[PDB]
Amino acid sequence: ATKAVCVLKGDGPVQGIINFEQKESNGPVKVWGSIKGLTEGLHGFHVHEFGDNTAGCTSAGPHFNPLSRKHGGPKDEERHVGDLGNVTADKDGVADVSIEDSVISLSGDHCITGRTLVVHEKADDLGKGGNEESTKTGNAGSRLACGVIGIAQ
Amino acid sequence: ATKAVCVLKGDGPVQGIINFEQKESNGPVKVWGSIKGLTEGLHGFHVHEFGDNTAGCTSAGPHFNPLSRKHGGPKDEERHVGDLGNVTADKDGVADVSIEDSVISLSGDHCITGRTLVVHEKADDLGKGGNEESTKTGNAGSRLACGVIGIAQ
Ligand SMILES: CNC[C@H](O)c1ccc(O)c(O)c1
Ligand SMILES: CNC[C@H](O)c1ccc(O)c(O)c1
Ligand SMILES: [Cu+2]
Ligand SMILES: [Cu+2]
Ligand SMILES: [Zn+2]
Ligand SMILES: [Zn+2]
Repeated sequence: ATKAVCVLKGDGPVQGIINFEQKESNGPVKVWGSIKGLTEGLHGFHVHEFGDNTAGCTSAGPHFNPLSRKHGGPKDEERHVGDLGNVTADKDGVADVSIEDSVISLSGDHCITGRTLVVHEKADDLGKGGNEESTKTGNAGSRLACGVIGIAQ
Repeated sequence: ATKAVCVLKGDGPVQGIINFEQKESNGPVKVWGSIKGLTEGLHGFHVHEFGDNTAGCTSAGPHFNPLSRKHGGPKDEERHVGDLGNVTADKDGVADVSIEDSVISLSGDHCITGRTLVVHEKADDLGKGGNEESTKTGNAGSRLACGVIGIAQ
């Protein structure tokens, strides 16, 4: 298996730890961990193109989109590679993350390692919001915490 | 051609920002930037194996060493891929980083993206210190600041 990891931090209360594991080359990737400091409800959760945190999470650029598709949800055919949908925080402000995804990878052109994982202010509408921005960002709003995805032991 | 970036964080603050550029995949990598908050003198400067900062800089593991060599300086044949020598801080606590290196890469087996850059407490003796630990770490001591090396625009 191949593994990766991301420590999420920002300017406010949101912080988290996310692990990635890919059992076989080009296979599905398990994504799991925890994020705290969130408002209760859905928060957009995406891999953004650049692993650049120079000026904070803004430096990461748009959703990782090597195939030049429109924004969608993780279970849509029309999605960005980085479109991992939403995480859900409960009234503890904690999102317990447990995802399996078949489009991200830890190698090749779909590789997310060296890019930035971001948790957003608002829900991602998965491209179903009916304004222009829905099919670009999902209307998920600002970036609360982020980190560069790194190679893990 | 290809670019990467690393935000170093670390108490002091020891903080920095380091840029990487490789004009072609078969070619040297320019490494430049600034680190502040340092004590005057040499500080070991290495790429470590893992881009894991789960528990801080310790989680990054040993120097990146894909070829199973002993520790050295960047000019040596016998070196780790991650061996970038020392940065040298003045009384003002600032090290100006300007390195060109032909062993690290931003693509291929020696790719450093997704791994951790670390600035250390003490000087790296470049493998010439005479104890055993010179041949593993250069006796550069603890990890003052680190960050995961990410893909840049
Ligand atoms: C921590 N164990 C992860 C598990 O081996 C696993 C589950 C689903 C996957 O798609 C995968 O690649 C790996
Ligand atoms: C980028 N993700 C590829 C996916 O996990 C995948 C693996 C094998 C296949 O045959 C396939 O059609 C898709
Ligand atoms: Cu996002
Ligand atoms: Cu080091
Ligand atoms: Zn998207
Ligand atoms: Zn070394």
